[PDB]
Amino acid sequence: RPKLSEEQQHIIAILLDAHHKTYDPTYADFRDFRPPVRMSPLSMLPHLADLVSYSIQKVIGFAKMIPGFRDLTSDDQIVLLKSSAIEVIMLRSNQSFTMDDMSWDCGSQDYKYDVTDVSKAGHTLELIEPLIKFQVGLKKLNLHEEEHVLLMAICIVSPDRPGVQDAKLVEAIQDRLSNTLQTYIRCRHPPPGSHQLYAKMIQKLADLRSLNEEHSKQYRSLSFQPENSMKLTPLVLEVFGN
Amino acid sequence: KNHPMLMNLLKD
Ligand SMILES: CC(C)(c1ccc(OC[C@@H](O)CO)cc1)c1ccc(OC[C@H](O)C(C)(C)C)cc1
Repeated sequence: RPKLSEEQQHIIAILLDAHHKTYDPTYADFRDFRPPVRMSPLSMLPHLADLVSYSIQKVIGFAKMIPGFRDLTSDDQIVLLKSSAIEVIMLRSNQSFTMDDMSWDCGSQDYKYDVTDVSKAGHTLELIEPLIKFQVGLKKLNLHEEEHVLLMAICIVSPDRPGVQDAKLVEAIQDRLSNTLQTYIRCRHPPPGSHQLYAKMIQKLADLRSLNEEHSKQYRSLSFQPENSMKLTPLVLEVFGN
Repeated sequence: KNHPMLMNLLKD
C-alpha cells in the first residue's frame, strides 16, 4: 500500500521551489550573452557557450538545494556536478523544446534554436540525432513538473559517476529520491500515462549517459584548437575540461 | 582537482 510520506512531500516541495528559483521561463537574461549569429564556421559558438555557461550556474544552484546533497564532501559535490552538468542541461532544456519544428524555443526568434544552430556551435548528427530523439521521447512522457524535478535531482546524485569517493552515501541520497519518485508515480500519476513511467524515466538517464559520452567526444574535438577554446567561458572550461 | 569557480559556486 504505497503512500506519500510527509518527508517525501517535503522533498517534492523543495525540488519544485529549487527549480523555480533556477529556471527563468521568461528567458530575460539571454540579452546578456554574446549575440547569436546565423546566416558559417562556428558562428553560434559564442552565444551557445554563454548560454551553456549560464546553464551550468543554474544547475549548480539547483543541485545545492537537493535534500542530502550538502552532506556530501566538496570533492564528491564537484565530481557529481562535472559529470552530470551536460545531462541536466539536456534534461532541463526539454522545457523549452517543441515537437512542432524540433527546436528549443526560448521566447523569441533570436533565442529559438534548431539543429543547424547546434551544429553551428560545432556539433554533428552523431550527437544531435540522438539528442533530438531524446528530447522527443522525453516530451512524449508528458512528465508532471514534480517528476521532472525529481529526474533532474536523481541524475545529479548518481553513485557510479567516475571519481566518486563516498559511493554508499551518494547511493543513499539517490535512493531516497528514487523512492520518492516511484511513490509519486503510483499516487499522483494516473493511468495510462503512468504505465512503466519509472522504467521509462530511468531509460532516459541511460540515454543521457550515451549523450554525455558523445558530447564529451565532440567537445574534446572542438576544444582542441585553442582558437575555439578562446571563445568559451572560464566556467565552461573548468567544468567541461581544458 | 582544481575547480575554484565550481567550488565557489557550491559553498555555503
Ligand atoms: C540545445 C542545447 C541542449 C541547449 C542547451 C541549453 C539551453 O538553454 C536553455 C534551456 O534550458 C531552456 O529550456 C537550450 C538548448 C545545447 C546543448 C549543448 C550545447 O553545447 C555547445 C558546445 O558543446 C559548447 C562548447 C558551447 C558547450 C549547446 C546547446
